Amino acid sequence: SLRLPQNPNAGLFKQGYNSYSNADGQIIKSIAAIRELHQMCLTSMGPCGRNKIIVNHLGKIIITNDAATMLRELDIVHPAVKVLVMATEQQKIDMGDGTNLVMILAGELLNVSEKLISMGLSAVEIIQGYNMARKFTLKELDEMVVGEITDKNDKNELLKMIKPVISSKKYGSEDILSELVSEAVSHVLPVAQQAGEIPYFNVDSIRVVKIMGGSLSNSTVIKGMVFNREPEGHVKSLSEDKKHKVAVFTCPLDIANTETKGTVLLHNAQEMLDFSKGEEKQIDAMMKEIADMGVECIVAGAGVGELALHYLNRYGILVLKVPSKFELRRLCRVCGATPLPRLGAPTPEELGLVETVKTMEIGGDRVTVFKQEQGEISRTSTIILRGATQNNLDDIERAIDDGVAAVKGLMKPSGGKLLPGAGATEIELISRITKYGERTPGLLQLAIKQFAVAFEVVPRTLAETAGLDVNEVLPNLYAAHNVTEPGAVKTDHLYKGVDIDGESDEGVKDIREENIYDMLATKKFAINVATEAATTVLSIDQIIMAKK
Amino acid sequence: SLRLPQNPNAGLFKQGYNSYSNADGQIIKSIAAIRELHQMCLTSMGPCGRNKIIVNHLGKIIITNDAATMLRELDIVHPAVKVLVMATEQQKIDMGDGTNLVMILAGELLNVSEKLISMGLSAVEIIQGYNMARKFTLKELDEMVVGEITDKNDKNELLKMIKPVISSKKYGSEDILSELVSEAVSHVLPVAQQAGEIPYFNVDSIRVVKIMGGSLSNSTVIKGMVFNREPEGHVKSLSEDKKHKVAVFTCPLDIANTETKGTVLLHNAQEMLDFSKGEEKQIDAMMKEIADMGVECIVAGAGVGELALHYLNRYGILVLKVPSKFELRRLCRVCGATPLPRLGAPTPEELGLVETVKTMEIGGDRVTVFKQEQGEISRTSTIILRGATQNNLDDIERAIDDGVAAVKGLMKPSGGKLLPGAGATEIELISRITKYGERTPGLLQLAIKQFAVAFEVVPRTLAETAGLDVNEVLPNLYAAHNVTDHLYKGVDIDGESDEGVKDIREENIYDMLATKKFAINVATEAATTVLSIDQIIMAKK
Amino acid sequence: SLQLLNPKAESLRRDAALKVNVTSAEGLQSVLETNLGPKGTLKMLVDGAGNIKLTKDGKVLLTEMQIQSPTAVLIARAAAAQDEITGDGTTTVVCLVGELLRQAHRFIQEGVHPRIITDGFEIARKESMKFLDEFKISKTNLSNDREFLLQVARSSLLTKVDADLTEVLTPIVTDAVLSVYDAQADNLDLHMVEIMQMQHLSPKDTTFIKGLVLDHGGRHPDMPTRVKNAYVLILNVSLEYEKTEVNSGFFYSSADQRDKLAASERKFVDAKLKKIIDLKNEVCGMDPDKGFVIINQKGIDPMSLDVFAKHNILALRRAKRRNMERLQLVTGGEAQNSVEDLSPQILGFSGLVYQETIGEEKFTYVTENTDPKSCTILIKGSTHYALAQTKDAVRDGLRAVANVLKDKNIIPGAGAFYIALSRYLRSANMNKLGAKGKTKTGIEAFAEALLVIPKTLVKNSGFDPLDVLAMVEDELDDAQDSDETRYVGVDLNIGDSCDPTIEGIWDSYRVLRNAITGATGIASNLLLCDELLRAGRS
Ligand SMILES: Nc1ncnc2c1ncn2[C@@H]1O[C@H](COP(=O)(O)OP(=O)(O)O)[C@@H](O)[C@H]1O
Ligand SMILES: Nc1ncnc2c1ncn2[C@@H]1O[C@H](COP(=O)(O)OP(=O)(O)O)[C@@H](O)[C@H]1O
Ligand SMILES: Nc1ncnc2c1ncn2[C@@H]1O[C@H](COP(=O)(O)OP(=O)(O)O)[C@@H](O)[C@H]1O
Ligand SMILES: [Mg+2]
Ligand SMILES: [Mg+2]
Ligand SMILES: [Mg+2]
Repeated sequence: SLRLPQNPNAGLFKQGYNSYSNADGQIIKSIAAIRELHQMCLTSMGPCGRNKIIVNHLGKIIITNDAATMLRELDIVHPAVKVLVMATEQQKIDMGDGTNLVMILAGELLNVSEKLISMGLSAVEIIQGYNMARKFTLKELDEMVVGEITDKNDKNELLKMIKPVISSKKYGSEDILSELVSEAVSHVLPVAQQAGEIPYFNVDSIRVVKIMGGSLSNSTVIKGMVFNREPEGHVKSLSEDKKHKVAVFTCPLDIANTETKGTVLLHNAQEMLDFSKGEEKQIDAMMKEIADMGVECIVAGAGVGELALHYLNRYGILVLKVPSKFELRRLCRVCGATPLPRLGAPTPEELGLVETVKTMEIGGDRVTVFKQEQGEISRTSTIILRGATQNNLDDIERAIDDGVAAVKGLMKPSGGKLLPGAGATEIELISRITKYGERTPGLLQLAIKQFAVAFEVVPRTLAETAGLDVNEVLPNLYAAHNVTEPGAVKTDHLYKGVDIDGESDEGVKDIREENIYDMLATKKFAINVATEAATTVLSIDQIIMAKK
Repeated sequence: SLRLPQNPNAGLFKQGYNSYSNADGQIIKSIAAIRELHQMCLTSMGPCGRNKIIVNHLGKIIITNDAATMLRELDIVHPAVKVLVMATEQQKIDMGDGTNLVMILAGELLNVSEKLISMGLSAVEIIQGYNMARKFTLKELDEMVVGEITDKNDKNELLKMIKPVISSKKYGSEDILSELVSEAVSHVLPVAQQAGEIPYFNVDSIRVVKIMGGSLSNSTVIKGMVFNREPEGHVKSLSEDKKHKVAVFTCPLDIANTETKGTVLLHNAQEMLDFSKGEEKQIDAMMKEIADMGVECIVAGAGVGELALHYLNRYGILVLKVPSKFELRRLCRVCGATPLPRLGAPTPEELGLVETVKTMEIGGDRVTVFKQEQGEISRTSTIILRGATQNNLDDIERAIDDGVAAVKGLMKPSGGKLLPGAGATEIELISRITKYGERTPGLLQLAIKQFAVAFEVVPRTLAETAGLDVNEVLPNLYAAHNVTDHLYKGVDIDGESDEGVKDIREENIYDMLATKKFAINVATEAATTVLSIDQIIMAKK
Repeated sequence: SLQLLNPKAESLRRDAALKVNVTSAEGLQSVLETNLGPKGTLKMLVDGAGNIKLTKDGKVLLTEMQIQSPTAVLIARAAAAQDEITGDGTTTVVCLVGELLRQAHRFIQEGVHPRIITDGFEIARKESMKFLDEFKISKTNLSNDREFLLQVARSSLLTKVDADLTEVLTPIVTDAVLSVYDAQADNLDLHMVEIMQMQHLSPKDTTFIKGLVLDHGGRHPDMPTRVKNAYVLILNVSLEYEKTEVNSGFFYSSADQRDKLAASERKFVDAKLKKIIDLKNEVCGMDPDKGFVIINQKGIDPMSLDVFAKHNILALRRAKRRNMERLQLVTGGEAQNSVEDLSPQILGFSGLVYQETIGEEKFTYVTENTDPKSCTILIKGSTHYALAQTKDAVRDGLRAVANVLKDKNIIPGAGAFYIALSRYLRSANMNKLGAKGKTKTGIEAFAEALLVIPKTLVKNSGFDPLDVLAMVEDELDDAQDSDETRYVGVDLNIGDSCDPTIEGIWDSYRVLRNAITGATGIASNLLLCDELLRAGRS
């Protein structure tokens, strides 16, 4: 009576092991645990979304509104939350787009599931309700698609793709951020129209260089790569033009050393007198063949000895240090060169072409300019990013990567397949699934009708973060979808969407004029990952933890 | 596999409770635990027994060979020992003799049961084996008594009763200690031609007053009582007054006051002058009637005021405090008076007679001597012990208390008779129990044969404490009973014990019949309880 | 969801608390099952103070040992209430509760809901009460035969001590009632017999006394110890004043009033003593062999002891409260408070009054009465636990012989009643069901759970309970077709059956009726409790 039996036969497992089952409201506590981190990403959704500050154990601060980036530094405890954390990371890797949608959609499916479980629906019937409704959802997305990108590169068409993607990440000015990204994409495209070749694109081609100081309006696009380096012998503006011939050596420049027990052997004083002048003639003979080929610049991958740097300054040859690997690998893609390990005379067919190499002060340090020109086009262009704070420079770099990942979506599928933006995609699916829930007899219609209710979070979040009442604005939007379709074709009511601030009362007319659209390839995997993320949580009847 | 399940019953009851049950322990295990205290009593048995020093938490040291006294001052955590401890306490309270026999006999009955349980004999049939063997033992003790005596009066008749008891305790003194008890019993018994109807006798008739210093041979017997007090007011008159009337007053001597708290209320100064002489003449009126009756001694248990002591000093009347009430009734039995709580005046029928009173120092401290010669005393006496150490005289007082306890056990029933000692009776009981098992076939024969084996510890303890071999003298003792003269064979303690046979009638060493009957019944029941407890339940601390 | 309310709150829900009720009851039963029967084990209770208590009854064991498990507390309070009214059945109820849970727990693992299990208990228990009326045998107590009371009283003592002490105590507990009876009024009280605790002789040497015995001895030596004819005067007033209600004091002007004010308090004492002395000589003066005895509930002035010593009057002080009612029934007198009204009619009578000195205390014995309406039992022992072990055996034997006079119907013992309920509860046909397949599950669990009593008796004897009960079912099958009514018992000697009526074993009506009803409620509430919660402010 004084002390409990304290769960007899609990010694079967260690004291750190705990058992949590769907019974005793733990499945409700798991859903309630999602709402703790769900509201964190709700205020970050949309162009008006609010960025968040997360301080790790090392002191590094990353300010971003991206749900996939924020969940990386956070330490997660509840097991089912890690299902939602790792679900948003896959969306950022695969499509590089729609990361905040997976976080919000998978969290709302569990919120509407709390009412489904309370009514007595078993975990098996709830899973079957979302799987049957998702298959109908993916089929309706292909029916509601409007327009296409058609040609790969265009000045105007790239403003209907990258611009609406970067509008949510560091909104700021529209045309300023869109022109910087759209310029670097046109350089890495092989073009070659009418040739019938298979298009190709690399997401790691475009590199963002973070340089503090200045302003965003002072940023520009550089066709070549930009590094922070100090030339050893001399700096040269290379105003003599006629371009240049450049060679890249992944191996360092120095006398070849034996990998085992390199040692100087001198038997008599006769060999010692010629040992000092012998090493000078070796580098002279090797570097003379390079200078005879007209090579004004040499890219090195490791430390170069001083004896080798002497003869390079004699013929006026620049010296570049390219540490590690990936930094040197993208240099040859600019000039179209093939590295070779030997120090001998390079092949003229493997030599690159760079017209000018400049060194100027940007952020207070000397940077080398690899920028290319109109002719002899180059690939893997870099974008100089100027900013006052380094925290803004980090997320804009990820904001540009979101626009670069959107270019990848123009390659694998048949086209761009633009979808109505401003939340009009998830709203139209509500009326279609509602009709689909009635067409299915049985008890499975409860999970299907509530599956469309979870799509109401997109219009409510965009309206709440915009400073508008969700009770006045949201029902007024259904008035366009409540009139269904008339006796005549050509219905433009599908372009209605949610507006930020301004005059409210729905607004922005038809979004076709606003030019903001969504990607179909992004919405395909965004719904599949978010559904499986909530399905995994609902499919687990018992959760076991260790040590805590 | 690192941690045990802890059992489900761990949550039941509490962690402080400990359990010892069948197959869980005990079962000749706990019997091996009492062997440590059993060996303690084996070395203290007999006249050659060894005394044991015990220091209580208070610091008082009690040196004695009595098992009932030793086990009383020892704090023992083992519960089943208390069954044997409380068994020895009954022997001291009722009979007062045989405490060492109860602890030794009951301890061996559990030792001989070690072989019985090892053979698969259940404890249910073991209890029935000792019960039927105990009934046959008590029935055979009557035919072995050659010491039936109808006297219980003459002093020489007590040499076969009191003296054998004193032979065991403080064996260094025989005729000195026996004369002190035998003379004290002769004083407390009334002188008459024939005294029947079992005259009353109690252990309060003989007392022991221990005085430090002096040899034990210098001790004597005093018919009165010896208390340590300070006389006041005058020196005694010796025999000049011859027999003097002694008045014992329960209430103190002073002007009678109410139980409630009073105070003096004086309205005028006329009563103040008479207040000084008022209290003087008020108490003097009650003290004057006492001197007219010839009362030379007044005993008031409570404190006597100085106003009452003033008058009694000039008339030559003795005053003695006697603070303790228990010793107050003892002085009344010396003179034969009636304690009077009232003051009044002494009546002739209620006053006693004391021959003489003197104040002397036996050991250097002044004590008052109540010794009365030629006078009539009823159930009162004392024994003054003289010794160099206090601890040695402690067991001597217990030896005297055990000597007078035999008189109480002899006088109260029809009689205690006598039994042959020095291992004579214990060997005869072996042949009786052994032959009794063969008369009735059954499974109880195993418990009957082992019941007679436990009787071998008493006769060999006398040989073991004498520095003798139990594999020679003891086996040769059974051959001496082969066949009156075969019932008198016993154990010999001496350098002449090599023959192993000494006649008991020479030294006249006898034991009481009623003592052995009461000792076996308690020892058998004590060993029966240990075997009848299947499960033990302990507690925290 | 409980920790959200309080951080320190703990609970076990559904089967988590269900395993506790089955385990805690089985663990408590496993300790007390070894005490069932005459061959049962003997427990030794040893506390921190060193007290030793030997008893086979579950009432003393559960009282001295505090139970930490909350589940076993319900069983302890149920066994305690069983000992209050019936004075017996502590071990029986404990063995039934733990068995009803284990038998029902086997069906719960099969998917049976505890609600329908509790239905099978109430339906089968009501059928057992109807069978209890037909199985019991009415007896005639107007003859007051000894042989019938000796066998019933012996059956209760065989479960306490061995057969040697049982045969001694059997006539004592049979004589425990005797002259206490009423034909019309039906009122029977066992609190009139007195339990004396003293160490004298041996525990097997105790005897029964036909009159009251008191623990107070003679305060004065001259008071005669033996009185042939004594008139008991009941005095509830205290002769010695302890205090005065109104605060007062004595103020004397002169020293001559000191002895006078002291004599002022002597008048009130002598005023109460004046009418007492006149009552003794009122009957007859100068009459030998006729004494006078006073038994007072309050204290008596030691100063007044000499007043009664001259008249040879025995006085007793500090009597118990329950002793006053017993003086009217034994001595035949009447309780009196003050001395203002006295008479020879209100004085009692005793044929023998004597006192014995045991140790340092003296006990008063009163016996030899004409028509005594009450008696006493002297319990003697050789040790401390001997007084507690014999007392628990007598008190449990008192309630056994009382139910015979309270209810003339006697039910045979030796597990004959539990075995008879087994075959009766197997098939209830269409009589009482209430549901299809729901009720029959609880009835089967209750029927097989009643067989634990005869099986536990055999386990304590060291035999096979399955082989003993096998021959019991074979005898009951041939007895139904032979047109002969037979009661088959369980013999623990040779491991065979027997007849409780021939062997002399019977059970009380109130013990078995309250055991089935009491154990059913405890086991039902534990099956209906799916959560064990602990909360509060420390
Ligand atoms: N100015 C705007 N007006 C209306 N809707 C907008 C506007 N800017 C963005 N949106 C909508 O807000 C949504 C935000 O998408 P988001 O979850 O931030 O994508 P990601 O997580 O890949 O950055 C977009 O789908 C877009 O349709
Ligand atoms: N001088 C002696 N010679 C031989 N035997 C003796 C002598 N003195 C004592 N004994 C024996 O030693 C035994 C001691 O027993 P004891 O412990 O006194 O018995 P109890 O416990 O009844 O007092 C006695 O039975 C006695 O026969
Ligand atoms: N000698 C015996 N033989 C067979 N059964 C007995 C015997 N004595 C008692 N019983 C059975 O044991 C049951 C319990 O008896 P008892 O031990 O006196 O009560 P409790 O178990 O409450 O202490 C009774 O119902 C009775 O049938
Ligand atoms: Mg976006
Ligand atoms: Mg002795
Ligand atoms: Mg009983």
